[PDB]
Amino acid sequence: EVQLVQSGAEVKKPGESLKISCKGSGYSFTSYWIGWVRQMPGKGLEWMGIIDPSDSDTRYSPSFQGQVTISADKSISTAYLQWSSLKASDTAMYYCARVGPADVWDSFDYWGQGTLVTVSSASTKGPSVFPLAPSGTAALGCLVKDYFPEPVTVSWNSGALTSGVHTFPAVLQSSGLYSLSSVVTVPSSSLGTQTYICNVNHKPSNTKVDKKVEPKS
Amino acid sequence: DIVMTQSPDSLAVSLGERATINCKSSQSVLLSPWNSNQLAWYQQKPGQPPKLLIYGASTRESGVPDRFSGSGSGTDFTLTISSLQAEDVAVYYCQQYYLIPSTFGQGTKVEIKRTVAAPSVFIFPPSDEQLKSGTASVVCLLNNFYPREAKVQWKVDNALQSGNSQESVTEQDSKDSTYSLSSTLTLSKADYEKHKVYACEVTHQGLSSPVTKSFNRGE
Repeated sequence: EVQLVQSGAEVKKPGESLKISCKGSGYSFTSYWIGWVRQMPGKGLEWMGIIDPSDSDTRYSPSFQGQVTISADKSISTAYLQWSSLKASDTAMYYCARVGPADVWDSFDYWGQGTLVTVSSASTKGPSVFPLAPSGTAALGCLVKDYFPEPVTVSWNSGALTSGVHTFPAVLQSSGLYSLSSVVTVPSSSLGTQTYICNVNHKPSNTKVDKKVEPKS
Repeated sequence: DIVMTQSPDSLAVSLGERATINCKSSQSVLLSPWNSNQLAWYQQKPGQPPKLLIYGASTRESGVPDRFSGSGSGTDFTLTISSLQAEDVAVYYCQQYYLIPSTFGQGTKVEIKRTVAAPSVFIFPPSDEQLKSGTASVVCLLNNFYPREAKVQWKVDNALQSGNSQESVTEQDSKDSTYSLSSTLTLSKADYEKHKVYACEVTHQGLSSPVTKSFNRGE
């Protein structure tokens, strides 16, 4: 089958150089053009440019020319996107995609899985976990504060409690650290007898915390 | 260049009913003498790469269900889903590939339509644990509402708070198709302890008038 395989997620600091890769297999890499597409967080797709791996004929969007370099190494069936000096504003998902076989131009028929690029001055840091204590339905939760980078996962009661759980998208604070809440709604009557524990795992820092959440005395 | 403009930005459709998305190009994308419109539609689900659905304006890609169809020509195009399935909830993009650059439309988010639901609102004071560290996060939760449009206003002793909160919203719930929202007001411990009444006021079409949840610090 045709596969475009991109290099893994990158967490970088402003001013650093970065080269990301897209390897095509299951077809002749030099027979199809490769495109790069940016998707900033929460935003749409942006066409960055295309390259013919046969001869490195490269066409850029005017929005990206001079900002990035697209290149290819046909000997290893790989295309690349690179920056000499990253900015925080380069934080985005980057896709490579194959231009289809039509005789003029074509749609993108196969896509890479994406490379997430996060650019920040912050360093790896595990969260602090605070209770959101319940005040016939009650809400309670956990505030998972001041961690970097994304993601963090939250479960409740070791996975036993799934109904009524909402784990929110993180917000990026002005400190450059993320914060997230996870909540659950439960019967008010259960608060005296049922234990509620949020299980937090911030894998990038290898930080696990189990936080019991109870009515405050 | 060619500018691609989609409409609407967001579309809510009942499960099993018809969904229709529009795409306009600023110039014709018709390639003569082949007389083919160089227009593609992609589907993108959260966390996933886009997937080609339709090319040449009206040709379904291999493996794509019959309920998807493309139409239109020149500068006006439409994607139709004849019967919306739960797996069709996604963002859809059009793209022209008539020339380079091969520009995309801005995307149309297709969501599940349901009945209006007012949010259930809850407020949470900062924990004593957090206060020890010098910061106070006050959280307001708006649970299981529809549609997505909602407004949270923070007041501390009747002073409107501006610029010192952040919020986020879940995607449509897997079970009930509602949204939830969490807003956090951040203050220093010192500022938190200078004030008494913390209030979150919520405006939503499911509510006759705004709902306020509050607490008094140290009660």
